[PDB]
Amino acid sequence: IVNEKLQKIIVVTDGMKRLYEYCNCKNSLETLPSAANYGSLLKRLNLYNLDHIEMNVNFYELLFPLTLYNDNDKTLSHQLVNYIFLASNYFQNCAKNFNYMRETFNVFGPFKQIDFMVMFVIKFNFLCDMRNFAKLIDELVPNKQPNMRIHSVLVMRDKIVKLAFSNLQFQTFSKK
Amino acid sequence: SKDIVNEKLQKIIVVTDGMKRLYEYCNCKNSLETLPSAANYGSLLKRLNLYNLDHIEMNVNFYELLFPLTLYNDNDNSDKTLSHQLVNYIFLASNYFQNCAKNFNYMRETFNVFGPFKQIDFMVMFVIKFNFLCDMRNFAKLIDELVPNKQPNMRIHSVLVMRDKIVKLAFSNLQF
Amino acid sequence: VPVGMAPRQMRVNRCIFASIVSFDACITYKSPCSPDAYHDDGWFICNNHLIKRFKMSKMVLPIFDNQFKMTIARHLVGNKERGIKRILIPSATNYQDVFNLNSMMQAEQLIFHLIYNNENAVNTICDNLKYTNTQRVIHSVYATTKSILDTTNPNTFCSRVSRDELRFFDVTNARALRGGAGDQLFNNYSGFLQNLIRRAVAPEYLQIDTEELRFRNCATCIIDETGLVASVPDGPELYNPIRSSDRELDRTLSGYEEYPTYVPLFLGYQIINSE
Amino acid sequence: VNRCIFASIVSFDACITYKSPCSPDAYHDDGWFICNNHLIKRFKMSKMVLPIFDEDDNQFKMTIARHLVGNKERGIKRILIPSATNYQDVFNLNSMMQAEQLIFHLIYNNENAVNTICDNLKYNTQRVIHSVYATTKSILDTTNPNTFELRFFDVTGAGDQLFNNYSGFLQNLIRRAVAPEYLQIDTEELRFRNCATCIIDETGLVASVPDGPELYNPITLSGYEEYPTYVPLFLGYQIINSENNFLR
Ligand SMILES: [Zn+2]
Ligand SMILES: [Zn+2]
Repeated sequence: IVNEKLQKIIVVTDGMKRLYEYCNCKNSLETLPSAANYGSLLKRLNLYNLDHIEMNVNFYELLFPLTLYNDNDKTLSHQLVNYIFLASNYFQNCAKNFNYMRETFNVFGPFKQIDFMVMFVIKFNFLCDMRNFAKLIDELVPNKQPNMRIHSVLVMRDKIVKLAFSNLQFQTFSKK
Repeated sequence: SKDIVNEKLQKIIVVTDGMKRLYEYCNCKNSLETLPSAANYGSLLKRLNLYNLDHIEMNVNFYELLFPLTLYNDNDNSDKTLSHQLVNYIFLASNYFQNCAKNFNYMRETFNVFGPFKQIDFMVMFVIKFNFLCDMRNFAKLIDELVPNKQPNMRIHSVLVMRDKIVKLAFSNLQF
Repeated sequence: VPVGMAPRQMRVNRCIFASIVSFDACITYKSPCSPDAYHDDGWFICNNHLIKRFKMSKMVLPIFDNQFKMTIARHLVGNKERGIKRILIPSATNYQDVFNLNSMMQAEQLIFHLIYNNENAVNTICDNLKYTNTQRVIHSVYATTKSILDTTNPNTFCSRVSRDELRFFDVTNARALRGGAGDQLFNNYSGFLQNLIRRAVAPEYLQIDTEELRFRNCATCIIDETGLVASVPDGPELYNPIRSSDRELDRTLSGYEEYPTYVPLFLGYQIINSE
Repeated sequence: VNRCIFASIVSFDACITYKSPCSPDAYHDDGWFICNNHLIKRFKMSKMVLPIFDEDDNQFKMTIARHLVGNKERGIKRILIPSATNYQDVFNLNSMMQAEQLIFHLIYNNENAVNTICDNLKYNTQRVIHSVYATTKSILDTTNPNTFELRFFDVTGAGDQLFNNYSGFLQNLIRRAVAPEYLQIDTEELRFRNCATCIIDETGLVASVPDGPELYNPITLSGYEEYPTYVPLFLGYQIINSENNFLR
């Protein structure tokens, strides 16, 4: 299985949006998630305990399926790399200011699971942007037999994102 | 917060108890002594093949997976060898993950011999994680339910950070 | 009286426009070339030609204990400059418009055509220069320009240019939409053009394996269809005090390692790793 | 004759040390009230200036400081100028002399600690501390605007409010180091930076940037000049009033 991941990502994102009755993909983001946009999302999330929330995104594998698209034609060859760097910077800022993000979201109706809420909104906004990009590139055909040489950039940015999440996790844990 | 982390610990115990019989594996005799072998999972691999296994993460959140254990009544001031045992456990877990990542291909041929199916790329990781979680359950059995609401330990947190950085880098290096 | 020993080896001028010579054997000409052209550096254009044509001046950015000094150029576009004036380096689709080829030496016109391909104009010029000595000048100019172009030619081998680096100077502005295409046009850009862009424009960030060094938190120039544009991405242009080429407070303020007033070129991430 | 804050530290005691660690630029009667050594060792900054242009023949050496903070510093290590709420925390009050502790207490409005230290030191020490008071308060009053140009640090006003919260000497230091990304020259607005190099917040001045990672700032092209790699301080929007080329 080297291609089912993309369609399963689409399906699981749709199912999660259904489960939490929220599909606000309209508010595409490039600076920082905010309660100004995701306050109702916080309220919806409070309905169900957010135990299944991870302190990382698995950047590389997460974005790997997007490479499958055929770009023989280039459009994807550069738009995808743009997206990779954008995601890298977005996660950098999110992890760097997670405390600021969580104080803000908590100020919006403090939640016992505030950290879960902030992480989930980060994940959800990223998934919305990713699905918008996937629609932008829905014309291209995903398939295996890859040879990119930009997945090396993907690996590098994934390492950077993992280190950022690592510092974030260390802060959260060490602060009791 | 760390109360949610205690909830995470109890949840992982109960959820291991749950899936070890929902899928009736409990390969609970194995440990992190060295690289696992398909010879101890043949039938378990057959049962795994009954399900699509792409719903798995290439990287391991070694941080969040092991942090809950750090919460224990170290204030008893009776068994500091318990904390040292935890340090040994975390370090050996990091080594186990690092070796699994380094020789992931080797395990790929192993499980090619054992159940040559496309899902082997996920079966290897599932075996790794499941054996690890059985070891976690055994470690939980060894330790006592002395989990406090909150507990700071700089040394343990630092060890976690430095070992998991290597772990995450190794997992990220799994290109394809 | 006369003295001579044997043929001698001397320096080499590395700027393309050094090959500019009047097509006249009876009327001598000497191109104005900066002595920097005689440095075995990536720069295949001398500071004089660079400033004269692309409105750019050479500069060095000494990044460091592990000091690896790297090349960089800087703006010479005035603050009030607009439109075509802002195109720091024209593209093949507009270089004819930006450069008044009609008012310059025909050798220079041929050189610029070679840089921007335009093989049709190149052939027209060669035919005109052949059907009229002038063939010798054809040979000299075209051979030198083509030699330099093939040397740059990043999309080949045997050229000593590609370092397997993956600099993305089309990196998103972080507020534009799904776009960029600067590197698409770069792919289309001539080899000398691409190498000039690489040398002149330093990356915003330097990525080394798992290390990212930040040098400019906002790009100073952009790449678009017209080519390299000396425009601030976010609107209001930076002030550029053009000084040359083309009081008591200060006396009180003795030397304090005064910061330069220039605007170097920052754009993109430069990716290099051990793999 | 020179000028240097913390150079007024006279050997009031016979306790720890003193050698007058003052950079020679203290003799330079610039707009600063602190010299290079003290600036570097108490705010991680280096004095610098900047000319502008000869279009109107101004070329004024605009005052500015250099970041001495790398991209790995966090929190306190990244704070350049602390607020009155955090200066005590960032500064090792137990390391510096009680004279410098008094200077910090005065400049940050901690007269309670000032009097506490005075009373403790009383047991020639009192008169020497009074001399320190005289010098420090003279400097503070000189910097204080309250006596006989819309340099917004927020517009490019919470930031301006924080700057105002700073003392006269501290406000002078902030305005001398920081350089607005925008400067109006009496009805002609000029942009000099497309981005900021520092941020003013509740904790005080921080060598940070609006977004992304921290600017990298560490401690054979021989035939070409060099461009400095360090990061100067940049923040705000200043407007010059109805005044001529006031080279005075
Ligand atoms: Zn020349
Ligand atoms: Zn001094």
